[PDB]
Amino acid sequence: THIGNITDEVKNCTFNMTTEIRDKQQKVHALFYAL
Amino acid sequence: NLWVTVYYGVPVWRDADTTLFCASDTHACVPTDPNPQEIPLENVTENFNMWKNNMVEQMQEDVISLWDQSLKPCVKLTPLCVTLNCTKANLTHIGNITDEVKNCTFNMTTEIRDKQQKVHALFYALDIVQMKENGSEYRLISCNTSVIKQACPKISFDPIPIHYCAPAGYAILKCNDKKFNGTGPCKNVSTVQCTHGIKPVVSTQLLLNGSLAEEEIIIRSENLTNNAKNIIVHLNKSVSISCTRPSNNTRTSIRIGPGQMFYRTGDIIGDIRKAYCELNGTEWNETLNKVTEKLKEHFNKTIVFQPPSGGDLETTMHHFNCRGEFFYCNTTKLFNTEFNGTIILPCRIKQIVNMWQGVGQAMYAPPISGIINCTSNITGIILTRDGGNGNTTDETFRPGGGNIKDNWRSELYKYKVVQIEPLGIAPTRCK
Amino acid sequence: QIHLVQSGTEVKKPGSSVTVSCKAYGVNTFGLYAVNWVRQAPGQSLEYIGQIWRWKSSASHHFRGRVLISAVDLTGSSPPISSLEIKDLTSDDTAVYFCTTTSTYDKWSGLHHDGVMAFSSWGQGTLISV
Amino acid sequence: GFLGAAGSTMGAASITLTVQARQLTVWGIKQLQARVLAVERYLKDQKFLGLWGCSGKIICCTNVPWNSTWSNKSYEEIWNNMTWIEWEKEISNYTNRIYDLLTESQNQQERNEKDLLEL
Amino acid sequence: DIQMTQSPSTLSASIGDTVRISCRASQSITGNWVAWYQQRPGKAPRLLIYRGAALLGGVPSRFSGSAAGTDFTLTIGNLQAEDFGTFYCQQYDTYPGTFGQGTKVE
Ligand SMILES: *[C@@H]1O[C@H](CO)[C@@H](O[C@@H]2O[C@H](CO)[C@@H](O[C@@H]3O[C@H](CO[C@H]4O[C@H](CO[C@H]5O[C@H](CO)[C@@H](O)[C@H](O)[C@@H]5O[C@H]5O[C@H](CO)[C@@H](O)[C@H](O)[C@@H]5O)[C@@H](O)[C@H](O[C@H]5O[C@H](CO)[C@@H](O)[C@H](O)[C@@H]5O[C@H]5O[C@H](CO)[C@@H](O)[C@H](O)[C@@H]5O)[C@@H]4O)[C@@H](O)[C@H](O[C@H]4O[C@H](CO)[C@@H](O)[C@H](O)[C@@H]4O[C@H]4O[C@H](CO)[C@@H](O)[C@H](O)[C@@H]4O[C@H]4O[C@H](CO)[C@@H](O)[C@H](O)[C@@H]4O)[C@@H]3O)[C@H](O)[C@H]2NC(C)=O)[C@H](O)[C@H]1NC(C)=O
Ligand SMILES: *[C@@H]1O[C@H](CO)[C@@H](O[C@@H]2O[C@H](CO)[C@@H](O[C@@H]3O[C@H](CO[C@H]4O[C@H](CO)[C@@H](O)[C@H](O)[C@@H]4O)[C@@H](O)[C@H](O[C@H]4O[C@H](CO)[C@@H](O)[C@H](O)[C@@H]4O)[C@@H]3O)[C@H](O)[C@H]2NC(C)=O)[C@H](O)[C@H]1NC(C)=O
Ligand SMILES: *[C@@H]1O[C@H](CO)[C@@H](O[C@@H]2O[C@H](CO)[C@@H](O[C@@H]3O[C@H](CO)[C@@H](O)[C@H](O)[C@@H]3O)[C@H](O)[C@H]2NC(C)=O)[C@H](O)[C@H]1NC(C)=O
Ligand SMILES: *[C@@H]1O[C@H](CO)[C@@H](O[C@@H]2O[C@H](CO)[C@@H](O)[C@H](O)[C@H]2NC(C)=O)[C@H](O)[C@H]1NC(C)=O
Ligand SMILES: *[C@@H]1O[C@H](CO)[C@@H](O[C@@H]2O[C@H](CO)[C@@H](O)[C@H](O)[C@H]2NC(C)=O)[C@H](O)[C@H]1NC(C)=O
Ligand SMILES: *[C@@H]1O[C@H](CO)[C@@H](O[C@@H]2O[C@H](CO)[C@@H](O)[C@H](O)[C@H]2NC(C)=O)[C@H](O)[C@H]1NC(C)=O
Ligand SMILES: *[C@@H]1O[C@H](CO)[C@@H](O[C@@H]2O[C@H](CO)[C@@H](O)[C@H](O)[C@H]2NC(C)=O)[C@H](O)[C@H]1NC(C)=O
Ligand SMILES: *[C@@H]1O[C@H](CO)[C@@H](O[C@@H]2O[C@H](CO)[C@@H](O)[C@H](O)[C@H]2NC(C)=O)[C@H](O)[C@H]1NC(C)=O
Ligand SMILES: *[C@@H]1O[C@H](CO)[C@@H](O[C@@H]2O[C@H](CO)[C@@H](O)[C@H](O)[C@H]2NC(C)=O)[C@H](O)[C@H]1NC(C)=O
Ligand SMILES: *[C@@H]1O[C@H](CO)[C@@H](O[C@@H]2O[C@H](CO)[C@@H](O)[C@H](O)[C@H]2NC(C)=O)[C@H](O)[C@H]1NC(C)=O
Ligand SMILES: *[C@@H]1O[C@H](CO)[C@@H](O[C@@H]2O[C@H](CO)[C@@H](O)[C@H](O)[C@H]2NC(C)=O)[C@H](O)[C@H]1NC(C)=O
Ligand SMILES: *[C@@H]1O[C@H](CO)[C@@H](O)[C@H](O)[C@H]1NC(C)=O
Ligand SMILES: *[C@@H]1O[C@H](CO)[C@@H](O)[C@H](O)[C@H]1NC(C)=O
Ligand SMILES: *[C@@H]1O[C@H](CO)[C@@H](O)[C@H](O)[C@H]1NC(C)=O
Ligand SMILES: *[C@@H]1O[C@H](CO)[C@@H](O)[C@H](O)[C@H]1NC(C)=O
Ligand SMILES: *[C@@H]1O[C@H](CO)[C@@H](O)[C@H](O)[C@H]1NC(C)=O
Ligand SMILES: *[C@@H]1O[C@H](CO)[C@@H](O)[C@H](O)[C@H]1NC(C)=O
Ligand SMILES: *[C@@H]1O[C@H](CO)[C@@H](O)[C@H](O)[C@H]1NC(C)=O
Ligand SMILES: *[C@@H]1O[C@H](CO)[C@@H](O)[C@H](O)[C@H]1NC(C)=O
Ligand SMILES: *[C@@H]1O[C@H](CO)[C@@H](O)[C@H](O)[C@H]1NC(C)=O
Ligand SMILES: *[C@@H]1O[C@H](CO)[C@@H](O)[C@H](O)[C@H]1NC(C)=O
Ligand SMILES: *[C@@H]1O[C@H](CO)[C@@H](O)[C@H](O)[C@H]1NC(C)=O
Repeated sequence: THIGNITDEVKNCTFNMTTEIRDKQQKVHALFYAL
Repeated sequence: NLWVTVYYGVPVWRDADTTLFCASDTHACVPTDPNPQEIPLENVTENFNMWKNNMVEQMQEDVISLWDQSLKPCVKLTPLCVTLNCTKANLTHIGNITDEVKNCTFNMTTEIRDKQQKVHALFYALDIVQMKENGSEYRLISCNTSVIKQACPKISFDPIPIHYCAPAGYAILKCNDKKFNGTGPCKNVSTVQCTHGIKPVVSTQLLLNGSLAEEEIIIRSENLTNNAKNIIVHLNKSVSISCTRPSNNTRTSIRIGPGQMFYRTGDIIGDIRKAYCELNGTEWNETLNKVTEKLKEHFNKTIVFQPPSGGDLETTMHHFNCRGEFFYCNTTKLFNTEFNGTIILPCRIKQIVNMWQGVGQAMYAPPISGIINCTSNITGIILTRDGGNGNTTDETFRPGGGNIKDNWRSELYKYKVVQIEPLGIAPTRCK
Repeated sequence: QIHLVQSGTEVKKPGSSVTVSCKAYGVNTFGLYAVNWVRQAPGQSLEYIGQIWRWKSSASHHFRGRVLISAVDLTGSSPPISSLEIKDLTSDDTAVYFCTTTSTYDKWSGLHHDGVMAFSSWGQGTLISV
Repeated sequence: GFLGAAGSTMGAASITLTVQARQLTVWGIKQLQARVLAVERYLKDQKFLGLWGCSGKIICCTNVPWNSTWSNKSYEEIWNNMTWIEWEKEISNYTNRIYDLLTESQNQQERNEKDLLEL
Repeated sequence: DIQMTQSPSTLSASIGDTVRISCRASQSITGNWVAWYQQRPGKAPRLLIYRGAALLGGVPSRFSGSAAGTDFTLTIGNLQAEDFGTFYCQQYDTYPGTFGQGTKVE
């Protein structure tokens, strides 16, 4: 909100990922295509 | 009444860049010991330019390739990027290195993935960083840049002489002019198949274990009027310098995987005193006087020496290697303008080193057990002029490093590679 | 690049001597470059005066004993420079004097033939009126 | 020795060309490349020599007359004053022409010999 | 010793034309030791051709040259405004070097 739009093809995904230190994980997000 | 005659074997050469064989006694060079045969050339004047010589580039590539190939088949230290709980060391069982070592306790993986071992190590303060201010958490310096491979236990860090022998159809010309400064004509030329023993010694501010000038101190620079170009000062009388670590480290091993062993410092049992370099003050005074007199021939101003600036541990400290430990030595006392005896220069040891500025990632040097002591010869210096570009009465020179090629231009400056064209056409009265 | 700069216009009287300088920005050394001094009378063609080559000084037959040519290399505060001196001036020496520099590093260059040379780089030239 | 008498005149240099002519386990990729290139250069030189009927010779005489436009200097000046490098630089613009004429002369010689043997 | 002469002392042409300039030497130069220079009024001459038919770096491809014994030729195709001025011809076979009397392109 901030021929056709891509709101039905892009999904907002939150997950955990490894940092450069193995003991801590970071919660991040990315926009992925549904395919 | 003249006819064309064809000659094979004519002595004509042209400048050329080729791949030279490596000889010493994917990438390797292990032929037999060379037996140089020097053939002087009479009435031959040849132009030389040490700053446009491909031999330096080839040597750089060869050294990079050898160092990278040596480190390929041994331990990767990727489990070491963990949160280290580091506190003050207990070396009392005031010292001198108690402010440079930290006792770090941390967790590691083991043979089996589902259990972990709580172990400890003694890390030099330059190899670790603090995550949160005033806290007790520390991280390895390289964990945000690259993965580190431990030096293979069997790697010898002692340099071996390397000769560069040209293939068939090529020759190496050597300039025997004793007052040669790198660029210009040479009236005493010899031809060889390959060079003398060139040792790949890595150093920053002082050139070590190299050849000496035959007659006088030589000053080389690509462009003297440019302040960004370093000055190589080649001496004719070497200065002996000794460097020692008295701490008597203890090497202990942790099995961090299926056949992967990590060697670290366990305790400092004996002497507690900083590693240091001993030098003779009178000899250094004489050498500095000679260098000043020689440099006054080019710059007409008063010449003074000042310590390096910038604050970084590299490009300010004199970096070298002794038996496998990497020494960073403070030379502020050495270049400052007392000198009436023995000069003691403080030094510090680093374990996580990056010799080639990120080309070979990073390497962890395992500790060496015992009192360590090396002796070397200073044969040249690298200097940099402060480009004030003002109305001053003094020129200030500072010790300065730079590209490692400068350590190899100081010994390959008198060599040129040429390609032989053996076909000739002449008019002779032969039909 | 290579830029050669010379001294300005000079007006003298017969019987005196003159000196013209030539600073060579971009020339690493005169051991690999050759300096040639050339004359051009107003409305006429060019005339060779002299040469500094491999730190050897030479002058043509018409100028022997009257012209002295010197040169010094890169020093640290100034580029390499060359100097042309005329001992005895006369009314026929009024002309534009040019400083030229030619590379000699490659023996197969084609810009030089055993000392006698072409002129790749030229200076703006000075004017001497007697 | 090898490349000795490079500063000597061509008269003295042509006496001992054979001294220079004679000199003309994971190894590593660069060593293989260097060896192959050396073999190729030797074979190219041998191909040029054999195209003119001088396959196994050091001094070989031909039937191509010397054109004065290639070089108009005296015999004594050539063989008693200059060196080999200076001479090769002087006539560098006519080498391809001379090579082509040598090849054509050898071809004509072979064809004429075949025709004569037919007779 | 070698004295060189240029025939077309005065020459005129228009933009887009092609011009030829000829040098004759008193002796044959078998080594093609001839150079061609260009000079505009109030400026130092610029070297354009060396070794008879070789171009310097940055010289436009329009200029060309040919050498044959005593006859040397400079050819300028698609003549532009910046190409006018005095063209000079030099030899460097026999010491000392000697220049021609120059040809003016108007
Ligand atoms: C690296 O390394 C290298 C090597 O190692 C190096 O190199 C180096 O360099 C340097 C430089 O830097 C150099 O030096 C230089 O040199 C030069 C050259 O010289 C030469 O020549 C000359 C001339 O000659 C001529 O003349 C004469 C007369 O007499 C005669 O004789 C001759 O023969 C000739 O003649 C010819 O020619 C002419 C023309 O020219 C004609 O005319 C005729 O005819 C004929 O043809 C000469 O002289 C010289 O000589 C000398 O040397 C010798 C040697 O051996 C001797 O023997 C002799 O004796 C002499 O000596 C003298 O001098 C010296 C000097 O030093 C002294 O020491 C002594 O003692 C004596 O005195 C030669 O041969 C030159 O030129 C130069 O000079 C300059 O400088 C100096 C310095 O010190 C001075 O002193 C002088 O004076 C001069 O100065 C001038 O100039 C400048 C520049 O421009 C200026 O700036 C100044 O200012 C001045 O000016 C002035 O003066 C003038 C006059 O002169 C006048 O004019 C003006 O005005 C002003 O006043 C120098 O010397 C060297 O050599 C080299 N080396 C070698 C080995 O070579 C490098 O550098 C390095 N690198 C780096 C980077 O570092
Ligand atoms: C400039 O050049 C100098 C001179 O070459 C270098 O200094 C030498 O460096 C080498 C290598 O670091 C030193 O050699 C080492 O010496 C150690 C101590 O020697 C003791 O033990 C031997 C055992 O026989 C005794 O003979 C000796 O008297 C001492 O009591 C040895 O422990 C080392 O052994 C290692 O190498 C051998 C090689 O065969 C292996 O087999 C071993 O397993 C072990 O890994 C080694 O021999 C030498 O002592 C130094 N000399 C001096 C005078 O200091 C500088 O390093 C160099 N500067 C540079 C490179 O910057
Ligand atoms: C060695 O370093 C010196 C100093 O950095 C270089 O000198 C510089 O040379 C350039 C061109 O060669 C000069 O630029 C030109 O200056 C003239 C002066 O009239 C100007 O007219 C031009 O438009 C152009 O700007 C520059 O001034 C000069 N600087 C100094 C301080 O001398 C030299 O070129 C270097 N030589 C080599 C071989 O690297
Ligand atoms: C890092 O290590 C220190 C010391 O081993 C730990 O601090 C100790 O914590 C216990 C329990 O909280 C106390 O009883 C001790 O008195 C503490 N020692 C000191 C010297 O203060 C600390 O908890 C460890 N931190 C982490 C994150 O493991
Ligand atoms: C580094 O820290 C470890 C543990 O934090 C020290 O090991 C302890 O040393 C004390 C010394 O009196 C012993 O009482 C403990 O039993 C040891 N614990 C373990 C698990 O070994 C170690 O001595 C410290 N090293 C230094 C140099 O201070
Ligand atoms: C990896 O971390 C080091 C610090 O551990 C970073 O180095 C610091 O970089 C900042 C950037 O402004 C400087 O202000 C500090 O002075 C640097 N400290 C040291 C000890 O060098 C380094 O930049 C990090 N690397 C990357 C790629 O982010
Ligand atoms: C090393 O080179 C220096 C030159 O920098 C030599 O010192 C000069 O020696 C000559 C010999 O006659 C003296 O005339 C000079 O006055 C000396 N200059 C200085 C600054 O001392 C020195 O002799 C050379 N050493 C060796 C062993 O050859
Ligand atoms: C290298 O050593 C020099 C002197 O041994 C240090 O410079 C001195 O630092 C003290 C601070 O404790 C100042 O009071 C002095 O004025 C400094 N002297 C000079 C000549 O600058 C320098 O800090 C040391 N460098 C490192 C990286 O340890
Ligand atoms: C270190 O070198 C300096 C510079 O040469 C010496 O200072 C000289 O000392 C002598 C006395 O023997 C004076 O005559 C000179 O005038 C001094 N030089 C200057 C520039 O003033 C100093 O004596 C040397 N120190 C040692 C221990 O050898
Ligand atoms: C490194 O070792 C060498 C040789 O063992 C030391 O040099 C000599 O050491 C002996 C002691 O065994 C002394 O008696 C000699 O006087 C020393 N020679 C010199 C010229 O000093 C050297 O001192 C050691 N390195 C350090 C920094 O002490
Ligand atoms: C004679 O041969 C030389 C080369 O041996 C020719 O010079 C070359 O000319 C081309 C054309 O511009 C340049 O690209 C090359 O760089 C030149 N070579 C050298 C070494 O300078 C020259 O043109 C020939 N002369 C004639 C009349 O054909
Ligand atoms: C995206 O398209 C849909 C169509 O189903 C529409 O309902 C929605 O308002 C559109 N969103 C926009 C234009 O931001
Ligand atoms: C991410 O890590 C946090 C702990 O930092 C944990 O609570 C959370 O469940 C994790 N999320 C996923 C998707 O694994
Ligand atoms: C250091 O260890 C000794 C015994 O090994 C012990 O007596 C002493 O209290 C310890 N000191 C510190 C500061 O840990
Ligand atoms: C270290 O490992 C032990 C057991 O493996 C665990 O109890 C402890 O919480 C770990 N500490 C850290 C800081 O990961
Ligand atoms: C040339 O250099 C060699 C180097 O061994 C020397 O023996 C010889 O005397 C030198 N000759 C001259 C003329 O300088
Ligand atoms: C150095 O430490 C080792 C390890 O305990 C010891 O055997 C040796 O005696 C020590 N050397 C000294 C204290 O000089
Ligand atoms: C530590 O060792 C150095 C050796 O260079 C010495 O100069 C310094 O005085 C020593 N410090 C103490 C406190 O003993
Ligand atoms: C320094 O060198 C001088 C001169 O060779 C010598 O007399 C002195 O004993 C040396 N001192 C040291 C500590 O090596
Ligand atoms: C240092 O120099 C001395 C004297 O020149 C020599 O005997 C010694 O072998 C040199 N050291 C090295 C490592 O080259
Ligand atoms: C060099 O020239 C001299 C002339 O004096 C001559 O005697 C000598 O033989 C020449 N050198 C060679 C290798 O022929
Ligand atoms: C030299 O070659 C030219 C090429 O045009 C030819 O005209 C001339 O006849 C030749 N001269 C001799 C002597 O072969």
